[PDB]
Amino acid sequence: GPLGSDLKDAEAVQKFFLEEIQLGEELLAQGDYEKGVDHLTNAIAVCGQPQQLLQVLQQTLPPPVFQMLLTKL
Amino acid sequence: GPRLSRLLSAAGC
Repeated sequence: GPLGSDLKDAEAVQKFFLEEIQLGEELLAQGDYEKGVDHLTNAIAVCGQPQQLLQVLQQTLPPPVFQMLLTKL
Repeated sequence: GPRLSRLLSAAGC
């Protein structure tokens, strides 16, 4: 059936969110801000209530990189 | 480093 109707859908999105945050932060740690933010915004995009995540991101990202995140939000 | 991810996970959704 449609996405969300299978118990396995919840497990796949939880894994995806964690993967994207892990990949994003590795990329940012290597200096690839561009690709890092792509993955960070994928993570935010599947998060049902991303208030605290966004707030922590803006506290941990260089302001110019946070502005780029906003363009890809 | 990359375990900064644990802060993002804690914030969660």
